[PDB]
Amino acid sequence: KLSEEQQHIIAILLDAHHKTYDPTYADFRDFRPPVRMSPLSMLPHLADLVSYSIQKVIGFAKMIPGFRDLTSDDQIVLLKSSAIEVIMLRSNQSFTMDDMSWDCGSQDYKYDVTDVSKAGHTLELIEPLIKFQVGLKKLNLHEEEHVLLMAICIVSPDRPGVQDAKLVEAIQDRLSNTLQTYIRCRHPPPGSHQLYAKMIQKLADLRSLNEEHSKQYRSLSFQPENSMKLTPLVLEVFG
Amino acid sequence: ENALLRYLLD
Ligand SMILES: C=C1/C(=C\C=C2/CCC[C@]3(C)[C@@H]([C@H](C)CCCC(C)(C)O)CC[C@@H]23)C[C@@H](O)C[C@@H]1O
Repeated sequence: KLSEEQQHIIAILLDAHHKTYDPTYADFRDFRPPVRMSPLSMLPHLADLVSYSIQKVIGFAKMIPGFRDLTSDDQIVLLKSSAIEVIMLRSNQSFTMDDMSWDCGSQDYKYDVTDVSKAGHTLELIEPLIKFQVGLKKLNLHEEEHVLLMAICIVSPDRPGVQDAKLVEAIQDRLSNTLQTYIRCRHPPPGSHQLYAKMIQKLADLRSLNEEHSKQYRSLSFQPENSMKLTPLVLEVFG
Repeated sequence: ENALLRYLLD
C-alpha cells in the first residue's frame, strides 16, 4: 500500500510542477524572436527558452521535500549538474510523436531537428535526444511518475563536488521508494511491467546526454561571439 | 562564486 507520507509527497510534486510548468506557453512571446530563414539564427530564441526553463526548474527543486535541509553548496551543486537533464525530461510534454518535434501550440514555437541544429548542436547529441524522447513517450507514464522522476534526478548523491553524500542519498531514497510503491499499487499490468527499472535506465541515458551537451556547450561557449548570445543565468549555471 | 543561483534558491 501507499503510505500517507508517500501520498503527501506525490501531491506536493504535482502541485510544484503545475505552478512551474505552463501548458499555454504564453510566456514564450517574451523571448527573442525565433529565426528560421544563417548560422545559429535559432540560438538567441533557444537560449532564452533554456534560461526561462532553468528558472522554472529551480522553483520546482525548492518544493521537493527535504531539499531545503541540504547546505546551500549542496543545493547549488545538484542544480548545476541536473539542470540540463531535467529540462530534457520536462520537455517531453511538448514533444509530439507524430511529427517527432516539440510542439508549443503554434507554428512559430514548434521545434524540429533542424531548429536544434540551428542552435549550434550536432546530430550526435540531437539523434540520441530524439531517441530518448520517443523512448520516454512510449512509457506513457502517469503524471505522478513524471514529476517523481524529475525529483529523483534533481537529488543525486553521485553528482561531482557534493559535500554531504549520505544526506542527499537519504532524501533520494524516500522519493525512489515512493515511486516503486506507487507503480505497484497505482499502475496496472501490462504497463507496470519493468517500469521502475526502465525509468531508472532513462536516468542513465540522461547522464550520457548531459556529458555530450556539456562538451558541445563548451565549444559553443568558447567562442566569444556565440557566448554573447547566452543569458547571464545560462553562463553561470551551465558554466 | 555563484550569485544568481544562490539568490533564486533563497
Ligand atoms: C525546454 C523546454 C522546451 C523544449 C526543450 C527542447 C526543445 C528544443 C531543443 C532543446 C532546447 C535541447 C537543446 C539541445 C538545449 C541546448 C541548450 C544550449 C544551446 C545552451 O546548449 C534540450 C531541450 C530541448 C519547451 C517546453 O517543453 C519547456 C521545456 O522546459
